[PDB]
Amino acid sequence: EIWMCIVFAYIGVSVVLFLVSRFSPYEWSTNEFGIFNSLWFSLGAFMQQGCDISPRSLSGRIVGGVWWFFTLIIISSYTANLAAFLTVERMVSPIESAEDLSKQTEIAYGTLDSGSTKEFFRRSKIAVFDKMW
Amino acid sequence: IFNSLWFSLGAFMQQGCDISPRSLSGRIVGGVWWFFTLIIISSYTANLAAFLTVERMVSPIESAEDLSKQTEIAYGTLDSGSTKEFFRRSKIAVFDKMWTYMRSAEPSVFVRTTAEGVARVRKSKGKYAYLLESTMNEYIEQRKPCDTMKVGGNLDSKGYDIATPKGSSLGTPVNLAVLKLSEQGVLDKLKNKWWYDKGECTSALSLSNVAGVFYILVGGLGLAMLVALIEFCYKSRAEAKRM
Amino acid sequence: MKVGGNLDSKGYDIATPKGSSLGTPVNLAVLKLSEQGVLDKLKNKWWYDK
Amino acid sequence: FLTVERMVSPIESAEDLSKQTEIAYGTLDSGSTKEFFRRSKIAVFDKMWTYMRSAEPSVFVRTTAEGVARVRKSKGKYAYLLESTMNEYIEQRKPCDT
Amino acid sequence: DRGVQMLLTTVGAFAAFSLMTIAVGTDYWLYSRGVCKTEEVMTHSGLWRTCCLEGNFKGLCKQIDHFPEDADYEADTAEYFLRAVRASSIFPILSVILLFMGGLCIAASEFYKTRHNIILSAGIFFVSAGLSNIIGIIVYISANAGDPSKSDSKKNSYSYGWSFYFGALSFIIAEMVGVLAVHMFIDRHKQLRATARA
Repeated sequence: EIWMCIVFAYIGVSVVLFLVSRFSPYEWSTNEFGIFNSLWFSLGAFMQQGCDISPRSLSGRIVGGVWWFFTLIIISSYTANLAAFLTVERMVSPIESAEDLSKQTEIAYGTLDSGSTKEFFRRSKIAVFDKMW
Repeated sequence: IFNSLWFSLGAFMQQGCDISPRSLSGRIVGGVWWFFTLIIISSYTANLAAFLTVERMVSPIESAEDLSKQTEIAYGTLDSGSTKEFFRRSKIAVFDKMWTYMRSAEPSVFVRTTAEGVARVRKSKGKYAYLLESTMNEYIEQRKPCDTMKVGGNLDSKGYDIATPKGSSLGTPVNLAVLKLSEQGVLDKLKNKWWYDKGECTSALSLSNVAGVFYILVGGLGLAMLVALIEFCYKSRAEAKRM
Repeated sequence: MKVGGNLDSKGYDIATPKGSSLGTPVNLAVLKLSEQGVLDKLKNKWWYDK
Repeated sequence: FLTVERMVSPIESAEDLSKQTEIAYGTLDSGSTKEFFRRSKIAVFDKMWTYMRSAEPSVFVRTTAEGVARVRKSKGKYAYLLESTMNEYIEQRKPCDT
Repeated sequence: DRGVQMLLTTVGAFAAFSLMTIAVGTDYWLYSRGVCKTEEVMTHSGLWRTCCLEGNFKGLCKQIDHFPEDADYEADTAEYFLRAVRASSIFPILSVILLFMGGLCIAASEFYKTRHNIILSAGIFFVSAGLSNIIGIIVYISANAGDPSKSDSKKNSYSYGWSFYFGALSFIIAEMVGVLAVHMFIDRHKQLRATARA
């Protein structure tokens, strides 16, 4: 979800920057912020790779500033979470309950072909065992 | 004044600058601001990493020994009953050290009865634990407001039996009946009906952790658009009156 | 590894002949051992200690 | 890397040795050292004794000279339990690797 | 060309509006196991109600309760504000309204050829609609994180439906159309200046 919203925010920021940079005829162009150039600027800002051009208007500068703050927070969060993942090892069991085995199907499960466990599952009134059996 | 603020903001965000100071004093200001920004950004990243790592290493108590070693969360049994007698006479190296802890503890972890001892756990916001029968533990876990939970496995093994006077004609048939119910599964169904059928109750960063930065970004986009339209309208009204 | 709780309840008992003199004293012996935790210690020795 | 290195703590007491199992520890095969663990009931001491009695390969050592030699040959995966006075003397002996 | 640009803008605006309207109405927003008329079973959660899937009571569209006051808890004010914002679905609805206004502005632009400010208003409405759709998606996911069934992808493995992706596709088209609307506004003013030069 974070990656999807990052892509959406990138598209929205690029469009808003292009609009506020070139919509006004009284600014005609003094700047070089076309839609392609705006997308390039936003992509470079997100990857922290600088820019060949920078917005000069107040609105374009507000857009650039909020995008820069967003990028800083997001990149720092990615680095911090990757560090946390590489530091701490969390091995979890995909199955920890009887009902979980019934719900899924990737992991198989079986009992003795002749024994008490067979009769336990063959004759049972709990919902889970019948779904299992 | 406007361009200086833009340069300072770009320097703090560590993004590309269109211009750079050229005088000695301007370059001194830029250099000290750059050092401050580097230290602050690195500190933010390092503290966020520490937060996430420490949260990742946190493991809730599950078993008795986990509860025994840690001392932050208190625990205790009833003021009487077989719970204290089990711990007092226990020779297991885990359980005995728990008994010694409760005997010498202030305030007294022992409770008068189960009713407020469970409420003591409820009102202790997780800082106190209660030791009691597993069967009654599951019952309370399934009752409103559903705030208590059962962790780990049973410390010992006991059982509830059908009581019959010694030397009675109903002794053998009842014992056979009890096993028959258990074999057929009637006892399991009855336990389920009165406990659960009648009951009343990841690693990656989520969007909730960074929702505020998204809200700030969209609010800034809206504010910038509003400023742009205000400027355009002012320019148009100025030009219309002139013409 | 073992995951989750037990599906049902079962027990192991000491078998004795029907109507035998050892049926009663054995029953108290098992119950007395359980109270003092000898059975818990015996299980711990052969399962986790070893 | 740096956080894990900072979290690394070498064993410093009997309890720390008891909790972990990667580093094996042994005693003399016959002596007062072995008898101390057998007739012991303190939680730290007897917990090891279950390991020592049932261990494959056997951690017990016939002679003190072999026990110290095994400690050096094990590059730190084996520990030797012995009297403090002799332990301090060997620690001051060449090649000062214990 | 002016004609092909106008045709593309109109088609894209209509497509984005239709996609947003379908996404708001349809209930295939999220796949998650839940209880109908609060037995748990796989369900397709939407924006107002969730219907049971492959269950005993399959087809029962239980309304989504956005205020779980069972425990009579309030916590902080921000949580209540977020819950109220999600419950009204103010932002997807606002995106739909803005898309409709942009479409009507585009339609009225043909009638009033000399008024170029209408096309700019349409572009602004389209961009604002995209922004509102982004806000709605963020709020939806954040409120979904509150309940375990819509969270914990490790075990629950919730899946987003086509209705949610219809809104995601609606945002992209609206932003694409907003670029075209601003481009046509720029072309119109450039042509006006070019004519005045002669």
